[PDB]
Amino acid sequence: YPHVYLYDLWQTWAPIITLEWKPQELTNLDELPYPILKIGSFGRCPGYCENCRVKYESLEQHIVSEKHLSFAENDLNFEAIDSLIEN
Amino acid sequence: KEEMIQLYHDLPGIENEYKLIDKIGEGTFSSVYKAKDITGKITKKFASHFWNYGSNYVALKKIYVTSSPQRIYNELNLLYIMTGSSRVAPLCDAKRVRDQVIAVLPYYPHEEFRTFYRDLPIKGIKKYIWELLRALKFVHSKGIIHRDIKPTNFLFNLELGRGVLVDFGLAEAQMDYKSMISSIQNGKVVHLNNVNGVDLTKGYPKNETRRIKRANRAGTRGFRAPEVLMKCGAQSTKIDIWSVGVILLSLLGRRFPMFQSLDDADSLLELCTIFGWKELRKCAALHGLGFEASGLIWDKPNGYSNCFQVLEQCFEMDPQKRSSAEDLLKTPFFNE
Amino acid sequence: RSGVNTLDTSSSSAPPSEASEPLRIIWGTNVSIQECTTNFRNFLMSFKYKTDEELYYIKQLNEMRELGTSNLNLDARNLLAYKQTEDLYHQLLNYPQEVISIMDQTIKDCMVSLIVDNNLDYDLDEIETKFYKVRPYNVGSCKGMRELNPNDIDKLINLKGLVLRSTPVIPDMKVAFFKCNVCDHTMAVEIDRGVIQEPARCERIDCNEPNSMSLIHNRCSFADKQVIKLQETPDFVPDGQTPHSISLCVYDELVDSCRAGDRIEVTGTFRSIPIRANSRQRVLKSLYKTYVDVVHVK
Ligand SMILES: [Zn+2]
Ligand SMILES: [Zn+2]
Repeated sequence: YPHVYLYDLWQTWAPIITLEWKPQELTNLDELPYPILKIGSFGRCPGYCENCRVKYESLEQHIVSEKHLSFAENDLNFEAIDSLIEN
Repeated sequence: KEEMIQLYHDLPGIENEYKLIDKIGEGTFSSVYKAKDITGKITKKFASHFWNYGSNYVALKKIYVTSSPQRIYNELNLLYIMTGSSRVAPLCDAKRVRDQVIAVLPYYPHEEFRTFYRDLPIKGIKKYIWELLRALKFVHSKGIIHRDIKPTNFLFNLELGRGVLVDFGLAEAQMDYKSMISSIQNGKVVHLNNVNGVDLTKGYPKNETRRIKRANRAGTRGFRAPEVLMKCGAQSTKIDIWSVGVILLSLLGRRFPMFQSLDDADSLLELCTIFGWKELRKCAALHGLGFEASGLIWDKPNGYSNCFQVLEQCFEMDPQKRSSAEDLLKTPFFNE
Repeated sequence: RSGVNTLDTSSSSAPPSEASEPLRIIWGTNVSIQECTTNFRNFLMSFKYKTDEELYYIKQLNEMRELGTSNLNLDARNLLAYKQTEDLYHQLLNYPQEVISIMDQTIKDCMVSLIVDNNLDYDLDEIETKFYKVRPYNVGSCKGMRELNPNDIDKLINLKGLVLRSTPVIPDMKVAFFKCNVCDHTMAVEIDRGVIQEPARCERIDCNEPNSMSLIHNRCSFADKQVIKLQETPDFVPDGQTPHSISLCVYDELVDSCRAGDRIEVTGTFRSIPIRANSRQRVLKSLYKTYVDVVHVK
């Protein structure tokens, strides 16, 4: 049934999928949902630690981790701004 | 209330350096407090700054420890070197500890942007865009692309007419150099054209888009340029001016929820809804990568209009038409 | 925060079930793909041997990429150290089939993220296209082949013994090659759980003759398989118990890696299968035949 996909003229480059049916739920024909903006749609009825490359749910939990503590005492990346600050 | 005590516990130095006045805002990328910046604090160090050229309240920007050292350093260095005048936020100092860091950026009084978004004369918007586009021209003179353009990113104050940039962590530069030294049934491929099903028929064939293209996609949804939406491997400068055009379309339209999009495909569908998918496919093709929108439902030409014309005709998505910042300034906005 | 590409085995194991607050809990098991992959990524990116302070696996992956190796030997004991994998250990022991593919996909994605996030070099197509594999080698202690029960089928175990015999290489089909004897149109079919679905009609619109597909034997694609006869030497021996010899199946790269007389320690999966009563009929015997599938050899 109807759909949309962007791709490459050569197809050497992988494409971008947008398989979409405005009637998603039955994927045949329906009216309740919509993928496009509605002019009046106010609603009216009418983390990840890159420093320690580990997922987490609350910040305080990640602090006590051994990996996080080890970096804190390691002070070797602070030369950058200090060099500019003193200038 | 608890903020002063916790910040003092973490950083005893500020307890003697500043008496924190109060908190003025909480960002998704950092925290902003306002502090009474009168210690010795040589007025020369605090001089030639967009606010009054003196020594007075300085906002403290508490940067989340989660952010990478390289990212925070690029931000804190582009604050220092490339931003010291021309209606930009200057930075004088910063306090660092083992983990967390604070920047010392002079406070700029302002007001919420949702208060005066529908009851402001045209001249105020004219001077607003004048200030923004002057700052944009200075940024391009510096050679950096802001790439994250939104109302919060530029604080404004109507009483004094003050305007300063903020929340610009996603600022980066273009390539700035280009080198060219030289120059029937087979499977699910049958789905529509071959290209539709090449991906499915094989086992996750190739993977280029997110592996060898990988382009750049950072910023806020609904303000991206078509090249970014299409994930092209080369974009020069015009994303910022496209975002500016989006802003002016927002301001000409008295309705708070301009866009509800939260996905790339949804945003592209919104762009096809507002503007013809015919010209969208044209632009995608001429950018150098294919496009195919076979969605039957909702294919009719979109309402284009149903001051306004001159303001709406400046939305050109290819690099062979649009002009520079001073060129947009040339249009009459400076009555007396 | 990294790129991802799904594998064919992952897609096959896609069909989820409900009753798990994450959703996506494979029927019959308790494995959840999202949590397993997240825990594996966290463990891979953060683990030290406690030289005991450095990132243990980050280097190993680095040398792997540098040299071109595609096999990661994983000491199953390590997972008991880290707090997260305390359950992934039992999940790996009980449901090896899905877990191994999950770990393999996670490892490939980890390699891609490692190479890309540091901007080392732009030649990533080779690694993006090649395969990877993980081999556990330190499963917990076992009690001898005699002491396993029928409920222990499709579990992970280890054995020690002496090699006696090894059958020659046996070709194993993977892709069958059919031809239409009236239009020369050729098709390829991929084996599915040991069954090949022969076509019933030429798929050409011009040629639609029924039962015109023939099989060309030499044009198929085959794999490698070998059978090893092992004289086990269990640590604990009950009263009056004598030896026998066990059958091991080795596939792909492990063929020809053992010679008779060698003393080895193997880690593999415990299997079962029924055997045809006679070649003429297609009747099977109720009593099953047991063997082992080799996944690691020390
Ligand atoms: Zn951390
Ligand atoms: Zn035929």
